[PDB]
Amino acid sequence: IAKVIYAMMGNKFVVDVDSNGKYVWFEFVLPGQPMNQGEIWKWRKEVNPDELHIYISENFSRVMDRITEHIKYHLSQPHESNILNYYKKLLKAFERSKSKIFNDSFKKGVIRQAEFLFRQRSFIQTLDTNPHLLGVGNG
Amino acid sequence: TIQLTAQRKYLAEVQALETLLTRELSVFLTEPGSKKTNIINRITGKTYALPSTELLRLYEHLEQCRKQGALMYFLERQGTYSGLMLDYDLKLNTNAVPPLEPPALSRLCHRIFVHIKNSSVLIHFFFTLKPEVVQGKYGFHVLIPGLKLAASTKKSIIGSLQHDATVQKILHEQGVTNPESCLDPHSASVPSLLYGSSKLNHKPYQLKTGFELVFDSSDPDYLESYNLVSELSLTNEQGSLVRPV
DNA sequence: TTTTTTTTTTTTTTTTTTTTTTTTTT
DNA sequence: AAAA
Repeated sequence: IAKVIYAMMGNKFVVDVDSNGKYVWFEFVLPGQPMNQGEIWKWRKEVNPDELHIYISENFSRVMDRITEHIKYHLSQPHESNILNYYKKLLKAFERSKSKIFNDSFKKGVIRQAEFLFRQRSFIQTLDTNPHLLGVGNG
Repeated sequence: TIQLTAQRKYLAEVQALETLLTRELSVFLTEPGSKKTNIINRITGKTYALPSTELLRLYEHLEQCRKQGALMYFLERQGTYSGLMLDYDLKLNTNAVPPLEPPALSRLCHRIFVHIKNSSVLIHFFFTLKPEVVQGKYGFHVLIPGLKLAASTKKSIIGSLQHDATVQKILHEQGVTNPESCLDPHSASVPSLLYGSSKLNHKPYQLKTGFELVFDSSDPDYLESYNLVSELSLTNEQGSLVRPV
């Protein structure tokens, strides 16, 4: 699930290790979302990736529903006497595991796992280095 | 709402419809502005233009859905050819049940027959009506989907029905305080609804008697065996009970 | 002078795990 | 249906 999350939102988050030795999360701010004044089109430091936590439980459910309907469609099509077993055990295990994404502990574990995938080396020390770029309130 | 969530899981006839629309009807997405679309589903407010095979497959599933309950908002727009899709939201004085007596029906059958005489001619009477149990009583809807005359010709028919006083006394015989204005001036130019489709915060209508008569060019003045939804529907030229008059 | 603040002192632990776990064989 |  962490890999699917990274491949699905790899362009908005970045992770690096600070001097103290703890991973930190930076989020890219885009127009049309709640935010403080003046950080548009700029990376924002976040102690805990709240948006990723919400997105895991909100948008991923559509992909899970797509998987469920895909399994249903293959169940409808008649192939043999083995589909009625394989595409019933697989289905059952799937709805049993479907509710797992809504658990808090599973979400924390997924975030911790995804910390590695989103990590980008040489990011913190390269922040605000070149003196020819200024952060303004509109870009 | 809460009920709609139930049929999506509890039963599979609605689920059967879901598979068909997600795969087959999906490629037939049609713009809302264009009039080419023949299916307008108000569940999601989407317009669909289905060919004969995609239509009949849609129609077939509809009857089974109705036999097992559920709620649907599927509608079809009035096209350039259709039957006498003339809605009559009869605002009665009180909710007293007026019986669709064959003598009273023959009064309505012959008068609407008279109106279609002074127009293009060379007849299945589908008396669907509201389940009542509401102030203003029910809305009678006679449908003759066999013929193909859905143009400005029906606007003259619309005017003739609206200006008609012979039907007015027949409705007065039914205790209706609104003999006219039941037939909307755009009755045969606005989108209609397939039989068995639930309405906005209202139950789907029922058909009292789906009888039929015969018309002859020389001498003008003359049920569980067919899929009801297609038979009442105007686009179904290949209908079994109805024929494209 | 200068006098003591700073350095220290805490403050960084909790989140998994565990539990359960329906199922599955008996 | 009860035990693992």
